[PDB]
Amino acid sequence: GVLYVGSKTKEGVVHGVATVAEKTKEQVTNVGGAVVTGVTAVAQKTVEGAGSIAAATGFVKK
Amino acid sequence: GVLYVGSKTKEGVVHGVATVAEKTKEQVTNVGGAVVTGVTAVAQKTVEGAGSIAAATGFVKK
Amino acid sequence: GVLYVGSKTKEGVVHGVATVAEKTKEQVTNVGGAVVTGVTAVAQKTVEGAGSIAAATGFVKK
Amino acid sequence: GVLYVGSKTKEGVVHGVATVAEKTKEQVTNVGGAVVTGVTAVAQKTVEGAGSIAAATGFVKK
Amino acid sequence: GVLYVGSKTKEGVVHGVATVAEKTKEQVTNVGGAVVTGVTAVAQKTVEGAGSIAAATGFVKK
Amino acid sequence: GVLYVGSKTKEGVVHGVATVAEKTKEQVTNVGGAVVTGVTAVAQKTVEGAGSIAAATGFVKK
Repeated sequence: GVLYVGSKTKEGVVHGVATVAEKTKEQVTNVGGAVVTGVTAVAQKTVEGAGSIAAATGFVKK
Repeated sequence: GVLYVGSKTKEGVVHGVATVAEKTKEQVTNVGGAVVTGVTAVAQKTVEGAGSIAAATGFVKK
Repeated sequence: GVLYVGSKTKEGVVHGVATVAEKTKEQVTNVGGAVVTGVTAVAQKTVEGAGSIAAATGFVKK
Repeated sequence: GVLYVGSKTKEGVVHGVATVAEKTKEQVTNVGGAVVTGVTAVAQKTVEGAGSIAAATGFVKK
Repeated sequence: GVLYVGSKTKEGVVHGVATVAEKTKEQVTNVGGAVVTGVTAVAQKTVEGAGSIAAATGFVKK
Repeated sequence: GVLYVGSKTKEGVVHGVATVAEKTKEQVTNVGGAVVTGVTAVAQKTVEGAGSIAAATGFVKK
């Protein structure tokens, strides 16, 4: 298996994750896991096996 | 298996994930997993096996 | 198996995921999984095996 | 002469003058004079006498 | 002469003059004169007499 | 002559003059004169007499 990623760019602008909140009561932000951000973003074999990547969030209010 | 990704761009702008909220009570944001963002984004074999990638979110309100 | 992705662009603008909410009570946002965003986005063999990629969301209100 | 302006508003949004141009050769913009913009805009006796308010524009191309 | 301006607002947003240009050769912008912008904009007796308010623009190209 | 301006606001946002230019050859911006910008903008007797307020702009290209 051969993976060749040849990139040739010029004046690139990248915004990976942008969250905006305003005038709320409860604000819970959960960003993570395998978030890859770049100008040449490569992600090979993120999970290889019985492993697990999770970004769960819990909210309990009685 | 050969994967060749030849990219040649100029003045590129990329916005991966953008969330906007305003005038709410409860605001829960959950971004993650295998979010790949770029100008040349490549993702090969994200899950190879019995593994799992999850971005679940729970909201319980009595 | 050979996968050749030859891209040649100029002045490209990409918006992957954009959510907007306003004047709500409960706002739950769940973005994730294998979200690939770019100018040359390639995704080969996202799930290879018995694995699973999930972006579930739960909302319980009594 | 009595001029009574009683205003009672809530969450107002006003856009006075908005010009958009794209992919032209010559772009001349001329905004002015007595341009009044607000949430409670009042304009009394703009010209009182022999005076003059002008927003002229000239374009000569041989 | 009595001019009463009673304003009572809440969460107001005002944009007076907004110009946008893109991909042109010549770009001349001329904003001025008696441009009044606010949340409670009042303009009384802008010109009182033989005076003059001008926002002229000239463009000569041979 | 009585001019009463009673303003009572809350969380106000004002943008007086906003110009945007991109990818041009010649860019001439001329903003001025009697540009009044505020949350409670009042302009009384801008020109009283034989005077003059000008915001002219000249562009000569042979």
